[PDB]
Order: sequence, then C-alpha cells, then structure tokens
Amino acid sequence: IRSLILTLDCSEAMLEKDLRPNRHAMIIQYAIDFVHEFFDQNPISQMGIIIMRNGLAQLVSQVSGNPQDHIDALKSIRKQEPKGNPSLQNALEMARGLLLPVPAHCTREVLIVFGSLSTTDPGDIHQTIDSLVSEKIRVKVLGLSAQVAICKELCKATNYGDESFYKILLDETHLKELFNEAVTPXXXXXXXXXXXXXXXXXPTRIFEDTPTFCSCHSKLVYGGYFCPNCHSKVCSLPTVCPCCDLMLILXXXXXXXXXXXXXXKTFAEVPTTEKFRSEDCFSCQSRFPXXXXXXXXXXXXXSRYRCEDCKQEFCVDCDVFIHEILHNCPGCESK
Amino acid sequence: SPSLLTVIIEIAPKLWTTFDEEGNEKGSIIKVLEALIVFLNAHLAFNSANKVAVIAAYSQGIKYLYPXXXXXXXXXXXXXXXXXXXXXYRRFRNVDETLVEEIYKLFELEKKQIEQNSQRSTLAGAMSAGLTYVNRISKESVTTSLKSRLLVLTCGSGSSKDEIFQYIPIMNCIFSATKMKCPIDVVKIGGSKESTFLQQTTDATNGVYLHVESTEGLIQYLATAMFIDPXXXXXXXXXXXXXXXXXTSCYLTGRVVAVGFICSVCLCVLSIIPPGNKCPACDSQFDEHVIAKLKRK
Amino acid sequence: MGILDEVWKHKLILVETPDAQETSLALETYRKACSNGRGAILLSVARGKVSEGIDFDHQYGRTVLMIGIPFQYTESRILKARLEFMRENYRIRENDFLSFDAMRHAAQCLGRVLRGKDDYGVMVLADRRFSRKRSQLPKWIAQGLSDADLNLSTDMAISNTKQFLRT
Amino acid sequence: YPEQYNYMCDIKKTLDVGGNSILEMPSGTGKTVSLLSLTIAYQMHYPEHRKIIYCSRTMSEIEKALVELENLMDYRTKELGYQEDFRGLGLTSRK
Ligand SMILES: [Zn+2]
Ligand SMILES: [Zn+2]
Ligand SMILES: [Zn+2]
Ligand SMILES: [Zn+2]
Repeated sequence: IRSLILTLDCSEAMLEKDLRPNRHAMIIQYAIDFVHEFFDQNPISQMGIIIMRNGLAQLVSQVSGNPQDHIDALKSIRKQEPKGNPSLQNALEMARGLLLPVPAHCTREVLIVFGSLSTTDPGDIHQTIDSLVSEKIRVKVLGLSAQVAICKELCKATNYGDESFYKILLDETHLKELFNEAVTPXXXXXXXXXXXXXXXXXPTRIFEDTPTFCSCHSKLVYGGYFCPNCHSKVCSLPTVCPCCDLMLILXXXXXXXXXXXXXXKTFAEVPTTEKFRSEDCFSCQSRFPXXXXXXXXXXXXXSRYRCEDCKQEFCVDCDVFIHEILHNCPGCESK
Repeated sequence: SPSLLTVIIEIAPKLWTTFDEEGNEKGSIIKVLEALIVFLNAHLAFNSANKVAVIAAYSQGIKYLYPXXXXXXXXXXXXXXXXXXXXXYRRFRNVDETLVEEIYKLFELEKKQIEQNSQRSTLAGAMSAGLTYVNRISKESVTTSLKSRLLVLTCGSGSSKDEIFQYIPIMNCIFSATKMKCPIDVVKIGGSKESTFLQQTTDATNGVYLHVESTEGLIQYLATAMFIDPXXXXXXXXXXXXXXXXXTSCYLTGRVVAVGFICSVCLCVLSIIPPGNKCPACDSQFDEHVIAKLKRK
Repeated sequence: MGILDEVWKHKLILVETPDAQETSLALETYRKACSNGRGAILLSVARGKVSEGIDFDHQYGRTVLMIGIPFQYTESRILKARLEFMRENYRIRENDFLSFDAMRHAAQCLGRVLRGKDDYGVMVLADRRFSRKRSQLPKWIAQGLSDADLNLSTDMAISNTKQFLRT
Repeated sequence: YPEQYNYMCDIKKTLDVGGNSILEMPSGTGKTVSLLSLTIAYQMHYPEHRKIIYCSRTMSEIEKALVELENLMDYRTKELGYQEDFRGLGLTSRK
C-alpha cells in the first residue's frame, strides 16, 4: 500500500557529538527500530534505504517488503564512518527512480533524516522539487536543530502547499516520536481521483518438506505458501507472488485495514460527584480514587471515565490500553 | 513462577437446550462447571501464588464470575455447598462460592427479554476485557512476571453465535493478543461444527484448539489443555490440525474467495466478479481503466 | 579559510570603492546563495554605501555580526569645525559625536534584523560601550561569546518550536 | 493589529492638531501604517485637500512605497468596487 524511501544523512556533519555517542549510530539504531515498527504496522508495504555519503546518493536497500534486507543494510552502515557531504538532489532523483515503477494507486513517500545544516547538490534543487510535485511524491524531512529554507519549501510544496511536515528534532526522544509518526499513515484531503486494484491471491499453507521445494530460489524449505494462480510453492510472505504477480495476503490485510479503521473514541472524564455511580471499570475492576490531591475536596471527587456509546465506566489505564490495541470498549459489544 | 489463567465461560441458554435435547441429557452445564472447578483447583495446586480469573459472557452482557468482584461489591456468608465441607484451600472454596452465587444471579436475570436478546455473541467483550484484565493485573504485579494465557470455553449454540458482526472484533482480539504474547487456548464446546475464525485465533496466537462435539468427557479435554496452558511450551504442542484457511471471506456476497480486490484505498473485502460501480462497499468513484482491464481478463 | 571551504562556499565582500553593478551582483549572489541552501558571509561597512532595508525572508542573514561599535573618522578639520560649531550651539561637546552618530550607524544594522514578528533573528554587538547607548527593544543580556554559541544553538530550535505553538 | 493601530491614532491626532510630530516606529512593521493613515485622513476631510509628500533616503524605499501604494489602490478598489481618481506619481532618477 505504502512505499517509503528512507534517506539517511551520512556525512561528516554526522560525526559530531550531539546524540550519544554520535548522531550516526543513533540514527541507524532508531532506523532499525523504525523498520521493525513500520513492517509491524504495515505488512504489505515497501521500503527502500538510500544513504547520502561522499557527496553521492547510494542505494543500500532495494525496494522490497522483507525487513531482513533492510536490517542487514542498516547494519552495514554503522561499520563505516559517515564521510563526505549530503546530496538532497541525488537522493530525490534516485528516490524518483525507485518510486516511478510503483503503481499510481500506491502512495509514494520519501522520509529524509537530515542532520546537516547544508547540502551539496549538482543542479538546481527547485527543478527536482517541481518534478516531485508533478509526479505526486510526498516528502517528509526530519531536520536537526536549525531549520533550512529548502526543507521548508520542499515539505510545504510536496504536501498540497501545506507546511506541517518539516519536523525539527531536538533530542533522541523527539527523533523517536517522529519515527513513530512515520509508521502511521496520513489520510490527507487528497485531490479526489479514482482508486481500485484487482487480483489478490490468498495462499494455502504447505507443510510438506520430505523432498522440499522452492519456485523463487530453488532451495530447501520446511514448508511454503501456495499460489492460487500459477500454483507455485515459494517462500512465505503476504506480499506479491513472484511467479505471476499477485498478492498472497491473509488476515494481515484485515489487521492493517481495521487498524486504519479504528476511530479511537476517547472516553469522557466525568467526576464521581456528577455521575452518581460507584467507582467501577468494565474492562477490569477499579475501586481506586483518581483524584486525592487535597483533603475531602479532591478525595471525595475522583474521576470516572465514560463511554457514551454504551454509557459505561472505565479507568484511565484501560482507556489508554484500548487506545493502543484492541477494539474500543467491551461494552459496545453488549446491547 | 506464578501463572495467571483467564478462563472465559460462554453462558447461553441455547447451549443448555441443545445439550438437553440432542441425545437426551448428555450432562448439564453445572457438571461442566464442576469439572471446570476441579481443573481450577488443579491449576491452583500446580504452583504456589497462582492466580485465576473466571469471566462469564451472558447473552444480555458479560459479567465476572469471580475476579474479586463480589468482594468489591460487598466492600462498598456461604451457600451451604458440599465442596465447602470438602475443605482444603480457603481461596478455592471462596472461588466456588462466587461461582455458584453469580450463576444463581444469571438464573435471576433470565426472562423472555433475555431470550429476545439472544441474537449476538458477547465473546468479543469478554476477550477484550480479558486482555485488558491481564494487562492491568500484569502492571499491578510488576514484582515477578506472570505467565499469562487466556482460555476461551467457546459454547457454540443456536440463534446467531457466529456472524460477521463478531468476526472483526475477534480478529482485533487475536492481533492484540498476538502483541501481548498471550496464547488463546480455545475449547469449542458444542455440536459438530468448527469456526474458521477460531482456527485463526488458535493458529494466530500460537495456542491450542480442542473441538468438543456433544459432551463426552469433560476433565479429559480440561486436562489435555490444562497441562499445555501454563507451561513455557517446551514441546511442539498437539492441536487439532486441518485449520489451514484463507483467513478472508467476501462480505458483500457471502462466499469464500481465492482472489480479490482492495476496496478503493478503503481496503475492504470484495469478489473479483462484481462489476465495481463505486466500489460496492462504500461510495467512491471506481477507476474506469482498471475495470476496462478487468472485463477483458 | 575553512568557513569558505565548508559552510559558506563563497564570501561576499563590499569593495572599499563600492560599485553599483558589483553590489547588485553581490546582493543577487546573496539571494541565490541563500536560496540554494549555501549561505555567504557579507563583509560590509556601516559607513559604506547601500544601507539596505529589504528583509521579511530567510534569504537575509538570520544572524548578524557587528565588529565592535561604529566609529567616525576623527583628526579631520571638518569634525573640528562642526565640533566647535555645535559646541557653541548646544554645548554638546565631546559626547554626542561618539554616541549619536555611532548609535545611528549601529541602528542601521539593528533595523535589518527586525523584519516582522513572524520572523526571528539574532544580532551580536561587541564592546561594553554599547551599554552606554540605547537600542530598539531594550531587552539585552550581556554574556560571553562562547556561551552565546550554545545559546544561539538553542535559539535556532526554540525559534522553530514556538512558531506553531503560538499560532 | 492594535500596536500599529496606536500609531494610526497618533498619526491621526498629530495630523488634526499638531504641525509636526516626532513619531518613533518599530523597525519592519511601520511602513504600511502612515501610507493608509494619510489616505484615510485625506478622505475624512474631503477627497482632494492635502497630498502625500513622502520623502525617503534611497530609491529602494521609493520602489517599496510605490508597490505598497499599489497595494493601497488594490485594497481600496477590491473592498468597495468603485473607481476613484487614482494618485501616485513616481519621481525617480533622470537616467
Ligand atoms: Zn503466483
Ligand atoms: Zn480498568
Ligand atoms: Zn462503549
Ligand atoms: Zn470501497
């Protein structure tokens, strides 16, 4: 569904001592964690890692849905020293070369981790910006410390003229938060066009391994997925079958679809003196006063959470928990 | 190591009717609750400091069969049971008292309006409240981690206990249960019928599925699951094989499908053959080029 | 010369004998250099030509550096003639010609930093004698330069954080 | 904005009473105030009485005063839809 291109800054400016021990190692590690979370909340999505080193853009992880390739590609960067200077234009041109074969019904995202305060580009970057906006490519830049006007014009131009995507990071925790923000999709207002895709297989799991089989690598396996079209037994991933080009999805597509469908209804905070109901939680059992800062003014007040779709009481930890995972409110299942 | 056991009981009068009609009386639900009581005492005697949690799911709503709920209601007495005279473990006999008292309350709640409210399945709320329960008590018992696993005694009866209105929240409960790393051991008490979404539950949460047709032996299945549940899984486990399904189903038509379409960045489920006029699941302009390529293939 | 070789790419110097086309090419070179993500140091004189006044953009110097305080060329017969003339007029001898003129020349550099409340900036004034004169928006803190490096390093992020928070 | 509005009131009362005023404007936010205050002050009396004699020190400020004066013309012609006798004569260098 999504096609994100992770462009990490790997130049001499990354050798400075801001993060611990340096910016490069923390960006690599947090990039590995970003690969984990991204492939955990986006199963049938694509990733591609490019680095900006030695004044050039170097593709280190081809566009694929297997996280292990990105993990190894990120492990190879921390064993070398980030030298040279960053090149935004070359990275955006190569990102274009990786996002052009992507179908129009799939989003094209480019996430740039920019630590330096200056880039080294051959040609005019504004023409590359015009090319990015023309072919519809959403660009998000996580810059370090001071702002760059080119990043403002790029993030604003690549998002329907709206500026709210050039995120400034000031610490490791902030960078973690931005990473987390790139996991979640962005249902923007769009420009109203047509959408649909067709042909998505569902596999049958083969447990046989006495003679083994493989139609994508011709190697030994312990069992493999079955294509309902070309009838090939390949390595197991819910992505595209490489023998006739169609998906092999299962309950994962339903999972991410329902995750994108979650309304996440925050329960209204109503004091016990206003609800006139005993302290109760419907997901567990709560006899704990929430408020008690003062004497009888706060202890006898407390806070009861309310789901209005069923008029039920809950405590805060369960509102947070059902906001993180699970469908909202067990009381909405009983009528 | 202390192990937590969240056993969910599907209380439905239709299950009582099916078990008291097909083949005379094959044993009422009270006997299954007594063998379940023996299983609970076995789990309590498995290791010290082991906690239990019995949750009920009545047709009119779910209600905790124990989790210190009656004690919390009385904080804001015996039923003259023979198991109380059996002595041994005061906590166990108190759990039995809470069970029989809550069951008697379920008897007091039953009427014709409850029969009119018997068209859904209150299992999603019990599974969500169960995962939230083990998470709340897991955070409260931070000292020495707990071996948390949830057993679902799915009572498949008549009316409409399995429908498309409950498949989505169950899938949310098995994805969230997968994130919680707590296996869901499903025991399908009922007739000779199997639900594909329950096979997705046991195969998705790395649990076990015990299909129980009619009644047969109780502590048989209760024991075969009982030795599996609290262990750290040193074996390869022995569930009921043949649970390989496509994990998807067309909602607009009602048939299991091999290939399909994405709705239209709506990402729903639909069949190949339907025309597609404004992605038939929601109103949004269908791509004329893609349908032009579809009608040819 | 590492500043020209690493961060500035090129330096902009106003000739002691200013030229119209040279200054125009230096200003256009400044706008294009700042519009390419490069930047350039503009070594100019407050007493020289072109006092500027066009800002309201990030193309202008976000940080402005002042070498001490402005000074007027003394040891001239004109400064002594007007010195004794104004001495006979308003009796402001040896006091206003080294603070009023320098105050105006420094204010010509202070006016380039201010360009609306939506924009930000920082102007570093050297010498303690600046405390003897007033300034636009009299809110100034006196500290070292090495500390001002980290202080500005934090201001370059606070100025970028408070924008969407105050909007 | 209220801060510039105070300078508008000061320009008004000094144009209606005083013969000369020393007004200190904040840098970067005081160029567009007097340009409209003078025009409105001319319209409240009668349309053609006193005229703007703006004096700058450079030509860039003259061009800025011209384009901002055009912003005044568009501003007064886009809010009322009525065309009036336009002003604005640019006296620049002879070359
Ligand atoms: Zn295939
Ligand atoms: Zn709770
Ligand atoms: Zn609710
Ligand atoms: Zn749709």
